[PDB]
Amino acid sequence: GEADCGLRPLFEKKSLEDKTERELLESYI
Amino acid sequence: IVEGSDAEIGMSPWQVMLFRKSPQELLCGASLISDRWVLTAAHCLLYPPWDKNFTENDLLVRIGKHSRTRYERNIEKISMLEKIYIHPRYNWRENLDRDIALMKLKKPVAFSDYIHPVCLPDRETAASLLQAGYKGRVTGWGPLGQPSVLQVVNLPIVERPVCKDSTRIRITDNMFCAGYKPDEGKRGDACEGDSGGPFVMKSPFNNRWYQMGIVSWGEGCDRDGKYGFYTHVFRLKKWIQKVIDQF
Ligand SMILES: *[C@@H]1O[C@H](CO)[C@@H](O)[C@H](O)[C@H]1NC(C)=O
Repeated sequence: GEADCGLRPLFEKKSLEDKTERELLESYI
Repeated sequence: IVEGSDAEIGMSPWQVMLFRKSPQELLCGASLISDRWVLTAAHCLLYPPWDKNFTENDLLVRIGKHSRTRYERNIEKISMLEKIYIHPRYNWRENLDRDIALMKLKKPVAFSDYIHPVCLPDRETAASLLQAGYKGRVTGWGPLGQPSVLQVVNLPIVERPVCKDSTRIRITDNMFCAGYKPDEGKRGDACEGDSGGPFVMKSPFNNRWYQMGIVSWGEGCDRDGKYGFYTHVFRLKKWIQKVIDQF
């Protein structure tokens, strides 16, 4: 709860991207 | 979730589901912020006009789930509740201001590939991510035919003035709204059963997911031209910390 928070074992922890996360990051203008 | 797509396995490992014990029914979404603490909407636990006033023993949470109906052997965990804390200033009569509750698990849940906590935002993350047009993500098993697996939508935060004109309710700075305009750039949305669930955002600066909002009130998957409202988690962060430190 805060050290490892927000880093998904099956995504960030593996350098894997989910299918729609780009849509979020692209939105940050 | 309406107009979403299928979430991937492990994509939302802080997703927690609130159930009524008896009879078994899915009440709300919720989120995992540590091995013992679960954040949700107050209206998921206390809503007097609908005779809703749950104690701990009325409820359970299931964590690490993906398929609504399939039992996920060695993946999913079930937990009972030690204590429920609803914000003392939660305004159920008028506008659901401060629609926030915390739930303490009887026993710590073990983290795994499928169960993992989301971050609470810090000031800098609130200041830079919480902008009109920036997109967040909502996940859930709200009715829109009902989801087989966990559904995901990504929704833009709406400008405060557009939020204000969208409803007759007296909105407050403790809430924000999100959704696509009645025009069209998609038409996704959280629904009734997604309430309590997290509105998350990913930080480009550090690659972490932060819970910026809690899905507030919804009825059906129909908001009649309106936008869903979200409890502003950073503004209620001191309260969250106060409850956790004392209890
Ligand atoms: C809900 O139930 C508890 C326990 O019986 C009671 O103390 C409380 O007054 C109720 N609260 C509301 C707002 O109805």
